[PDB]
Amino acid sequence: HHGSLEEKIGCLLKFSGDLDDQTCREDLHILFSNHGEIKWIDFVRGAKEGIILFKEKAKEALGKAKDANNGNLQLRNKEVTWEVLEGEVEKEALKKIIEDQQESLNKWKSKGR
Repeated sequence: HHGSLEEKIGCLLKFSGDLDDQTCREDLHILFSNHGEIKWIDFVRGAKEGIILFKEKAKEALGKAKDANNGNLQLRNKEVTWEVLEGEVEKEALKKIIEDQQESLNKWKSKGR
């Protein structure tokens, strides 16, 4: 056989711990470059952590960059540690991340299509 079809996607990772309030996503998103760039970050006001899906794979850039040292990646290089959730928990956040960005971008047309 030699073939994998189990179907297990997970391009979103989350981090929790010391979180900053002024830092910006542009600064941390650039740090994950050269090893998985960030595609989007969803943080809830008053939350204790945050999730970030990458353009190539959060589990890849997060577990790869998270592994670069101890195995837990910190956010902003000294703030929150991120770890990929499970198929059930990783997906629950993946869907919420889409609904959050869909409302942040908004659409102006009403023409149809």
